[PDB]
Order: sequence, then C-alpha cells, then structure tokens
Amino acid sequence: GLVPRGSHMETESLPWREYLERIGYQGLLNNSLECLRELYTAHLRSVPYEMLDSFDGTPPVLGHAESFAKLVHRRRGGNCLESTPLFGEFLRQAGFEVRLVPAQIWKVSGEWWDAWDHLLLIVTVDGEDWLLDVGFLMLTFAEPLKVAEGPQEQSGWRFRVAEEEGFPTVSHQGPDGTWTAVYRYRDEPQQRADYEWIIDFHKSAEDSPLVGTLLCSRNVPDGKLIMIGENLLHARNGRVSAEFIETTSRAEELLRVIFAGHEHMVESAVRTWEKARADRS
Ligand SMILES: CCCCC/C=C/C(=O)SCCNC(C)=O
Repeated sequence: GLVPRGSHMETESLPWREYLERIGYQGLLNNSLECLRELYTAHLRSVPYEMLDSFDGTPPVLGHAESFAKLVHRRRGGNCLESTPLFGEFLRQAGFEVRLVPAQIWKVSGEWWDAWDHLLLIVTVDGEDWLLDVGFLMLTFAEPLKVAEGPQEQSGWRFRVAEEEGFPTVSHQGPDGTWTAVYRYRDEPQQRADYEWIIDFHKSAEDSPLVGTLLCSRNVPDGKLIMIGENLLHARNGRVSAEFIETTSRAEELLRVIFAGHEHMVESAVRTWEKARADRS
C-alpha cells in the first residue's frame, strides 16, 4: 500500500465494523461493563483457538493489520499473539481503558512454563480492573475476572485472583476443593516491541509446544471443548471430562464442532491431527 505498515495511520483506519461482524456483535457500543461483557463473550464464542499455521514452525506475523487480515478477512482462529493484542487495540479505539500485560502459564504437570509468553488484557471500568483473555487454549474465565479478593463464581466454576509468591495468580477451584493455578501475570503494560521476543523464543526452542502438535479449542455456552493431540477435554458446568480420540473419523467429528462456522479449516485441521498423531509413534 501507500500507508506504511506498522504506522499509527495503518492501525487507526482498520475497519472495525468488519471485526465486530467477524465476532458476531451486531449491537450498539458504549463503555459500560455490560458492553465489555458482551464483546468478550462474542469473541470467545465466535473465534476458536487455533495454532494451525505454526505446526510447520512458521511464525505468526505480529502487526495489527496482519492479525486483522488473518482473523477478520481469512476468518481464521486466534491465540494469544494474534487475537489478544488486536482485541485490546479494538477496545482502546472503542473508548475502553485497556492495558496489555505478560503472563506465565501453569503446566498440567505441576510447574510453570519456562517463558512468560502469555498475554492478558486488564480493562479499567469505573475504577475497577477486569481481566480478559481471548487467546487461551484451555479452561479459563469466560466472563471478565475482577481484580479483587475472594472466589468469583462463573458457570459452575470458581475462579480467583490472589497474590502468591509475589505475583497476582489466577486460580481455579478443582473438584475436591483445592485450587490450581491457571497463570500468573505482572502489571507491566506491553507494546509490540515488548513481547516480540516470544517468536524468537519458540523459534529457537527445542521442542516448543506450539510446533508439531494439534492445539485447538472452542468456548460453548457453560463450557469449552479443548483438543490436545489425541485427547479431548470437555468442560461443562463445573465438570471436565476426558476422552481419548482413537480414529480419524472421531477426530473429524470433534473438529467440526470446534470449528463450527469455520468449515474451511476442517480439512487442514484433520490433516494436522493425523500428521501429529503419526509423528509420535
Ligand atoms: C514462532 C512459532 C510459534 C508461535 C510462538 C508462540 C505463540 C504463543 O501463542 S505463546 C503461548 C504458549 N503457551 C504455553 C503454555 O507456552
């Protein structure tokens, strides 16, 4: 084009009308908390988490205009580098007070991932801070999480923010009653230049989890469907259940739900599921 890439001019004339169409929000906007809640739900329900293009090791491009093109025009899915900053930029231009902050994810094994490679939004409405995450693979909060003390109930799950070992830590209350971390964050506002390093980290990583694997998920009302390789986690109204996917037929049934409304991604996703299952046998 004639408008240089990365310029404030490029990101300022992005057609947000088409973005709200992409995430299925055909209403009026104001800056109330109720509008924030509906935008967040719309994005979570409309955009699946998918890392398909990086199965290669091919990195994402980071521009707002490039995320916008992939997500809005090609109607691809999202993740923490391609969805969350763009959503934060849209909210900024719609008048919300928004801050992008880095996070570190808690492994199922029971430890932190080595890098602080997640991103989160904090939105300030009427002098309260609200957490937002539109780029997370597994189970997190589907309504904005108040940065305040004590359990917060959502869809039969209990979430909380609490200061643990010096960091605000988002946890989830398990079936027993014990709490498990989802991730911790730092209140350190990020720009593109501050989280760029993440691409190099996974490029130069031995065995990055976002390369050579199948990772996708979809919020549904009251839960989420998460596919990790040959496993499916179905979170529904305070319960999670697990199923081992045995046949490509079965994986394709499930990928059609996860990618409902995104039928153009199913073949690629089914190919990736087979190529990933093979490459661990
Ligand atoms: C350059 C190819 C790979 C893309 C780089 C990573 C992107 C992300 O989405 S980083 C969040 C990853 N999640 C955990 C637990 O590490």
